[PDB]
Amino acid sequence: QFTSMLQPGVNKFSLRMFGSQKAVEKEQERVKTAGFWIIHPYSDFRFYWDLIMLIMMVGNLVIIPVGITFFTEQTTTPWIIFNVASDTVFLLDLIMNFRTGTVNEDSSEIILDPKVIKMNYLKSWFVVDFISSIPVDYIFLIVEKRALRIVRFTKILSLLRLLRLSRLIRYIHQWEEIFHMTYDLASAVVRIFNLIGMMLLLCHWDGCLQFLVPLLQDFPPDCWVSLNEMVNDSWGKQYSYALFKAMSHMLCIGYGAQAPVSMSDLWITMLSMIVGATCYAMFVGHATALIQSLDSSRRQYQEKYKQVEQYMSFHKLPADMRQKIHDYYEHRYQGKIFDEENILNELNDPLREEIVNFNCRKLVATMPLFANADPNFVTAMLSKLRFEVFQPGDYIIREGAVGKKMYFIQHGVAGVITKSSKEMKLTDGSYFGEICLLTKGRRTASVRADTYCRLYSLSVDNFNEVLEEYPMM
Amino acid sequence: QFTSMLQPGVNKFSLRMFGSQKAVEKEQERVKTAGFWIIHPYSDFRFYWDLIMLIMMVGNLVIIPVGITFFTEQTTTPWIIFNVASDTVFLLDLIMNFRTGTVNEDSSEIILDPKVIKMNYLKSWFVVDFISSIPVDYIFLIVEKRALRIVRFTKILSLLRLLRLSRLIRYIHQWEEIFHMTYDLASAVVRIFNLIGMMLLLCHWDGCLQFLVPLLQDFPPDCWVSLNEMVNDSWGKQYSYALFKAMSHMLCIGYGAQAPVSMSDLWITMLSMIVGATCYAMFVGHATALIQSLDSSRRQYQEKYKQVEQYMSFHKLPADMRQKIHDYYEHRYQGKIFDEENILNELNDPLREEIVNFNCRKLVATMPLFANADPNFVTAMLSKLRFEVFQPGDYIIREGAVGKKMYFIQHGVAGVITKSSKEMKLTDGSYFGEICLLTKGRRTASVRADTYCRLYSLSVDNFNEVLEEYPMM
Amino acid sequence: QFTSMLQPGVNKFSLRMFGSQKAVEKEQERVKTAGFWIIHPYSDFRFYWDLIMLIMMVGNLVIIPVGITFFTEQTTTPWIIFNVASDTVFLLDLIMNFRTGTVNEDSSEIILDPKVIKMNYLKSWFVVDFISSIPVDYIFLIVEKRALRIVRFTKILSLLRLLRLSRLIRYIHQWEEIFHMTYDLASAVVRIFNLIGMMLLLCHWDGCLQFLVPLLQDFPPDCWVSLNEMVNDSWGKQYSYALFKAMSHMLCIGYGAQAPVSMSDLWITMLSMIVGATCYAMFVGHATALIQSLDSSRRQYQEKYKQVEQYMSFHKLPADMRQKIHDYYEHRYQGKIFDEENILNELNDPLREEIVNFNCRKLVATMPLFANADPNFVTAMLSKLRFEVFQPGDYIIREGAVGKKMYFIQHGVAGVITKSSKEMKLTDGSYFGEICLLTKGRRTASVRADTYCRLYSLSVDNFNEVLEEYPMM
Amino acid sequence: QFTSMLQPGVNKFSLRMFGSQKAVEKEQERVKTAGFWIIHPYSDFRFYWDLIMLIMMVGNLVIIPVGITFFTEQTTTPWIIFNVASDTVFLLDLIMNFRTGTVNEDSSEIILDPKVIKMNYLKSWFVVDFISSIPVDYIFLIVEKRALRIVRFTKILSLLRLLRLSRLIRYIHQWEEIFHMTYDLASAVVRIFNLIGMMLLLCHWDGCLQFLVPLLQDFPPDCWVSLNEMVNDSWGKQYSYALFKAMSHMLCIGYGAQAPVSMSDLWITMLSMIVGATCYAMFVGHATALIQSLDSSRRQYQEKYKQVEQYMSFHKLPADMRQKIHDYYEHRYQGKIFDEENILNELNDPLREEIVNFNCRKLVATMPLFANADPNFVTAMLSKLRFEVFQPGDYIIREGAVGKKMYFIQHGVAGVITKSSKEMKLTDGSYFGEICLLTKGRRTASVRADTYCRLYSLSVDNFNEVLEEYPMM
Ligand SMILES: COc1cc2c(cc1OC)CC(=O)N(CCCN(C)C[C@H]1Cc3cc(OC)c(OC)cc31)CC2
Ligand SMILES: CC(C)CCC[C@@H](C)[C@H]1CC[C@H]2[C@@H]3CC=C4C[C@@H](O)CC[C@]4(C)[C@H]3CC[C@]12C
Ligand SMILES: CC(C)CCC[C@@H](C)[C@H]1CC[C@H]2[C@@H]3CC=C4C[C@@H](O)CC[C@]4(C)[C@H]3CC[C@]12C
Ligand SMILES: CC(C)CCC[C@@H](C)[C@H]1CC[C@H]2[C@@H]3CC=C4C[C@@H](O)CC[C@]4(C)[C@H]3CC[C@]12C
Ligand SMILES: CC(C)CCC[C@@H](C)[C@H]1CC[C@H]2[C@@H]3CC=C4C[C@@H](O)CC[C@]4(C)[C@H]3CC[C@]12C
Repeated sequence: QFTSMLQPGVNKFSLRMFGSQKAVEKEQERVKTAGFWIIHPYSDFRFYWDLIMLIMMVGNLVIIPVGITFFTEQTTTPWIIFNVASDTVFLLDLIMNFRTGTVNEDSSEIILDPKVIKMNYLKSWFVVDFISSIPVDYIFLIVEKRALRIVRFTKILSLLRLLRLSRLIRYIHQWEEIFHMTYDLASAVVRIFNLIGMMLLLCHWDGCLQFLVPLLQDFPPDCWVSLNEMVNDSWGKQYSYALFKAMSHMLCIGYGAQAPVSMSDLWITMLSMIVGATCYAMFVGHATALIQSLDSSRRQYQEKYKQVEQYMSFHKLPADMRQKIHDYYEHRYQGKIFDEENILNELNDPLREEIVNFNCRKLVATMPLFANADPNFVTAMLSKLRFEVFQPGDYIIREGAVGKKMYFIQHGVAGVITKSSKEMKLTDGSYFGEICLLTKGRRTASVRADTYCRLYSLSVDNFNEVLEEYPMM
Repeated sequence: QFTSMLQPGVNKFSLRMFGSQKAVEKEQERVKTAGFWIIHPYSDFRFYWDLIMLIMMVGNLVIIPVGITFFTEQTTTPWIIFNVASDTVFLLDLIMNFRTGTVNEDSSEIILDPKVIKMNYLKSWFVVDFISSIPVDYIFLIVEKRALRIVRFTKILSLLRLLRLSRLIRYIHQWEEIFHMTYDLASAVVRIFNLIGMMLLLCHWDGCLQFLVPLLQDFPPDCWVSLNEMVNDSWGKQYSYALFKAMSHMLCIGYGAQAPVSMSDLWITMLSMIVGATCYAMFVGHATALIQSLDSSRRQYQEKYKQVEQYMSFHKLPADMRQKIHDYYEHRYQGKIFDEENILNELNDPLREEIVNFNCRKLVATMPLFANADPNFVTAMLSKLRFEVFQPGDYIIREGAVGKKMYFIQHGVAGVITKSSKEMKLTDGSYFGEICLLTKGRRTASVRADTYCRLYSLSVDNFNEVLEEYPMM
Repeated sequence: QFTSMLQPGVNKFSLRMFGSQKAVEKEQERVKTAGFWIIHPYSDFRFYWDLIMLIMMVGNLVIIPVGITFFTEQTTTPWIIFNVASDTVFLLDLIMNFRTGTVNEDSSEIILDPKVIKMNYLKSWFVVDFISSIPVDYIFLIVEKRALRIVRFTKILSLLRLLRLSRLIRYIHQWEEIFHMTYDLASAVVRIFNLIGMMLLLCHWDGCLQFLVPLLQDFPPDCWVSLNEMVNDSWGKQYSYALFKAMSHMLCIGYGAQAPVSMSDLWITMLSMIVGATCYAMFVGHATALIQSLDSSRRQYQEKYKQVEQYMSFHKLPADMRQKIHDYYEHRYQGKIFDEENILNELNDPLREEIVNFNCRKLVATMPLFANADPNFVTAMLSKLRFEVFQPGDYIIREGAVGKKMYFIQHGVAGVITKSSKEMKLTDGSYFGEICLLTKGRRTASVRADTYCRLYSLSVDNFNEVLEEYPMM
Repeated sequence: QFTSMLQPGVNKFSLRMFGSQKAVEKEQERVKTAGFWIIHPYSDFRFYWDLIMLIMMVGNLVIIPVGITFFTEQTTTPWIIFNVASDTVFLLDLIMNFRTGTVNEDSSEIILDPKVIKMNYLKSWFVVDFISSIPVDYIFLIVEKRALRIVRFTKILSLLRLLRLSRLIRYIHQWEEIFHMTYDLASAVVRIFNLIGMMLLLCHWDGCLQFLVPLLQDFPPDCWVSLNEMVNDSWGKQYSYALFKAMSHMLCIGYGAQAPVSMSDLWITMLSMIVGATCYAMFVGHATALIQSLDSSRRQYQEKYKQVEQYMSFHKLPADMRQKIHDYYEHRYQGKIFDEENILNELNDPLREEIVNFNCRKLVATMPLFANADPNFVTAMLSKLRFEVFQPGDYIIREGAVGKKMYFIQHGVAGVITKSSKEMKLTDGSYFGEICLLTKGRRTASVRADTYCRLYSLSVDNFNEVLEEYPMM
């Protein structure tokens, strides 16, 4: 199964990235050119290793800053097992990254193990990854073995293990893009969550820095730790007030107790103020983009109607006409912005036929002429039907006018006013204007909408074009 | 009338959601399939019950947090009548929700009482609604009947009645969507008001939490209540300073008196800081969307002219030509962005005829050829007329050029320069270029705009097409 | 001249609102129907009275709050002359508003003095305007003439003169709309300035309220004035610290000295915090809209190229082809988003001819065939020319291919590779492909761009269409 | 080389601004009309002088405010060499600006030395530039030579050298526009960086002002310097706390130590609060524009699909059909918004042919009819091919239907269901519907997609049109 895990298995993502099985099976074979040493970027092992690393790299980036800053002994047996075990998992990841193909913009997944992948990692992120993976602090401690300066350096050297933020950022970005293909995550929701994670991590690290700079200076008499008398407090009361102090600078509220007296404090407060304000300005920006994208369809309709109001304003249309047009837009588009012609053009011939049959088949089927027609012909006619809304009192057809189009009534109560009978109120499902299909003369009756009336109009020219394609009918 | 209230009555919303009466009367009959136990989501009873619940659920969500936090006795007769009466109204609502059809995306309103509605509520919000409706606090008090721990639990158990926020949020969203169909509320104004309501409610609850966590700990010596000496103050001075403290953290101003000394305070301040900053970031985001949507039409014109400036920049047009084009855009579009062809195409044949007659009928009626024509023919010609603005000094028609279009003058003072008379200044309402309609030769006079001149041009080809449809004229 | 001032004079705004002189002179006559009692909303008297009122209403809204709050005696002779003189100017304005026509959306300017204007003001803003104009404080003082309560009421009654904010807001909105027609003020710059004015005015009034509520309570012992010992300080040190306190709550910085001890202070601080945060959220929103509209043209190009990158990504085009396409877009559109077809269609026939002659006349004039042609024919051909950019190495024409288009070279160095001579490098202004105009055969030479090459192509079909219109040439 | 440096050399910017070499060489000659006294705005000397000035003007605008405010003696030999040397470089720049051509909107680069450039600088920025370049402070000191008032004026007079901000702003804007042509810098990234530079500079200057106003008043007893006892502290502890105080007002956090007691402090704090809040509101605005422009392509796709959802909602399509359409959009556009017709129309004939050959040549080449065709004919057919995605189960071709289009299969497994054989599963690269090219009859087999199936369809009409152009084939 080792070859199977290292190879991109047939999944919804694979079949949507590479075209189809025969394409996925071609890529699986391309990996089999190198042996036991090539992992595909989309491989499930890369998926499983990346899910193991991301849990480990959030835990390390939350436990490691607290362990150096708020605990005096980091050479104790539990902290050496934790830092060696994490460093081993991270060092394996560096070896695996040398043998994992890299997705490439405008190309395939670089896969040649000797130079395509090994010489791209070395020229790119190998150093940041080497410094984070290696236990520099333990190497210095072993080489060096006046101890208090040694303990102060080890604490600074063990924060080179926070460069794993490079891998957490890179791995999250790689798998978020794979998930965007696999699912349709809203871009704004994915982006705001990456910042909320980055803001929480930076607030944790700023809280730790606010106690590390005072700790690495032996708690100077003007440091907040000494001034608030929290040098001897428990790690919880030291961490909670350091996070409180760092969150307060970030959301820019105020301070822990008082304004910074010392120069290490005045500068570490200013770094946490600049980091905090930039993160909040970005959160207000990400929040604005999420809020704009939630109401995009309703905002786009309002921008469409406002332009209709500007047309009416330019032509100075009377207020009565301006309300007839507002009532038409409310009852024609129903608050919905869509382009039927563009949306229908994008759809394939089978999906267009299904949408047209659901919308128009019932009404056309009732008409006697289309009842006995071949389903192929009816489907051609159904495409021709155009949707038209007539407001109350409007004359859909006027007596004595040339008849260029017949109407199928989807909804609304119309009324056929004539000279002989003068009383015929057609309702939902009824058809009018039928005679105007092969006579090419003049309409004998006038139909007036008596309520809004949503109708489907087939123009005599369009009927002829579909009729030309099917000669018998 | 019980059947009538439970059934969706013929209203502007019903006739705009379901197509028309015969459709509304069909739905009213669909409800009559189940008896006395089915309420339509659009029913007026659902409207009236939801208006009763929303007033009750704002009152309960404002009175209930204050009653538990700032008043020691909640077993007094007035607070038991208030909490039993509200719990009865809320419990009825749970029974009614089991028998109310649920609007469904992509479908009808689920209406079958036995499983379509009952088994969807149980699998969805029944629990949150059961916990909020039941008086858990009173059930615990009755079962349990060392009392101080009992009073502290009852206070936490009586805040499970704040889960009614689920119903206030769901009911407000259901009826705001019904109102959006019933009226055209701006999406941004509706969304900002839902946040201002949610921000005010969260600020009220954070103020109460800031006194409840200290109260449930017997006012510990480091709590703000004890430090500011407000343990024995009136409920007004305790509530006002707790709201002041919670609003200050939310708008991120500062603190009530000093930075939090205790760990319950440092953590409850940090929760109110994170809740407050996220609510304000969302208010700055909702404010940006309201401000962008108020000036959408003016912003869209500026983006249209900026593109004209970019065309002029690419072609490096001289500054004099760039000002002639700016003056044309000011006097043609008048600061208004609209697409006449798209806006006219959307309108039905009667509304298009009305807009065209108001804009063009007066001018065409003056012309002698169109004066005696059948109103049907004139309406066809009026559609052909195209609107054209000629700047001062422009030559609308040049002598000796082939004549392909005649001009009707809506506004502006033109002037007919010829060789014989050489002085004829036509003004508003005048027509020129008329001879170029059936001669198909060359123009004998040159007309120069002497002011901006808004004219309507009928091309000889368009005159022929309308003339082809009406043979006699 | 009294009739002339009350009548809308022929100005750039009048001639752009009403169509032209004969339309403006028609409106001037419509005003002359009522006598000495009708002022047109666009009248210059309305302009001059509104410029007098706006200076007076900013001065009153800045001097009047300070005079009541920071000065004990407002019955002194200088403050009675100032408040009577301002009240007289404001009372005249109420009389004039009864006789000024009101611009109406979807209509003309309501002008009938007896009911169209008088009964619309009474039903609209007469009350707010009556309360602001009348000296209620002086009427109460005269009627009432235990004095300390009288002085406290008069101070509250004299703040009903701050309702003139209604007129400043209405007059600024009326004249900003008139200026938008008169000039093209950016909407965002006009809107941000209205808020900066409203924010400065609300900050001034919040500063005064922070000292008025303590003053109207005889400086209670817990008020900030008494706690900071500023009861007996000069009006400058009392106003400056009250503005500092109100600006600090508004920009949400902190407090003047300490968090509010009293309940009048805790509530007046909370009102100034909610007013301040809403104004700042709106300033961040107006700033976002100004910043987005400054770079609209550059942002729109980036959105256009990003879509080209998405087309290339979907088709998985090789990285080399992706760079050829990026270089084409840089050298064809030059970072400019414009639609030549839409921008040209909007322009009138004279402006289109001028832009086409400047862009193309020099190059076409050099060609021998078009040199002797009638300027009418050349102008028709110049419209047909299409702009095309060929990248270095591209083959503009290939030997042996059917010739459907000739090329005029605007810029770039091409090269004619043939079999006989095989060396001819054409440069700026040169024409190639000329033989392919009346032969309808095959090209004998292949022209390869040797640098980018911006050329104008005239298709043989387009040459024939212009040639069809002019038979002799 | 002096003439060469002053002349616009042939560079990527020059060849993209002026059309090509022959155009650049024409401009180089236009400069040679004036002698040794005309520098082109795009000249490399202007580039090199502007890069020298910008380093010098950032250094002066950072060192000069600190030198006046935090150092008592500015007449010392090192500060006189620094201020004379910088003033000499700045005075040369004023002389050079008199002889450098100015880029002009809508025109060429003003180049005539006597009046085009000299009389435009004098009427524009000569004064601000003269006041900044001249050492006013030293001129006053020499003329004047009771000394403490002289030292206080000199400190105010030496801040007229901060008007060089005019040149830093103008030079940065000129060279950022030149770089935008030279490279495609994102507008949002360039604009946010100009603000981060302006915010850092204003925060530096506000920190210095907070100590200069107290210094110029002899450290009054209520000034923060005296109250925090920092009058005698080192320049580092005075500057660091003044910057801390000014950054705190700007990001609106709080204060250095306490709220301002004196009136110089209450007003200098209010100026730094208004300057700081306006800069942060602009940073939140620039951050919103950068964040919106990073995800423009993904946001635009979501707005396109939301409109498809609104079309489906208006027609009330069943939920099953709504999921077939969502799956089509995911597998047709693949999350990418692009307009193939618009993107292809913009590209030149060679780039369109290359994109079409890469996308379609392999599949068409396999077909036997197109295998022996002339490459010219195949390229014409390849343009006709249209891309179509058929979902699983869809019938691409139905037996007995008239055949109007043949299909080339790019990806997916189809299946040819017939009556005779009834089993033929075509895969990637296969072609079906071929017989429907010259028969004009009815299809004998029905092909059903058995997986998504991305195919290229050539319509019989389009095949005929390309076949009409090439008669032999
Ligand atoms: C961060 O601040 C700096 C910014 C910059 C540079 C240095 C900086 O450090 C002070 C480098 C530089 O000069 N260029 C880039 C050098 C690359 N070349 C290709 C562009 C430059 C060289 C040249 C020459 C030109 O004359 C034709 C010209 O057109 C005006 C433009 C240019 C501008 C950016
Ligand atoms: C809800 C719909 C619109 C889909 C949106 C998907 C969202 C909710 C998902 C997709 C990927 C997710 C992210 C994946 C990984 C991380 C990194 C971690 O350190 C913090 C959480 C964070 C940032 C997740 C937050 C939630 C997330 C952004
Ligand atoms: C003014 C025009 C554009 C129409 C806009 C309608 C606005 C003003 C209306 C429509 C529905 C209304 C909301 C309905 C119910 C609630 C919940 C309540 O707890 C707070 C107020 C709030 C949130 C209302 C605020 C105002 C509101 C949003
Ligand atoms: C600079 C270009 C884009 C044109 C923009 C015009 C701007 C600068 C002008 C037009 C009208 C002006 C406003 C007119 C009247 C007032 C009310 C006053 O109490 C404060 C200033 C304020 C709000 C002005 C600010 C500047 C303003 C908004
Ligand atoms: C990264 C891609 C998108 C290109 C963007 C270019 C950006 C990073 C470059 C282009 C020009 C640059 C600016 C040029 C000059 C200055 C003035 C200086 O006082 C502060 C930095 C600042 C403001 C630079 C910041 C970075 C900058 C804005």
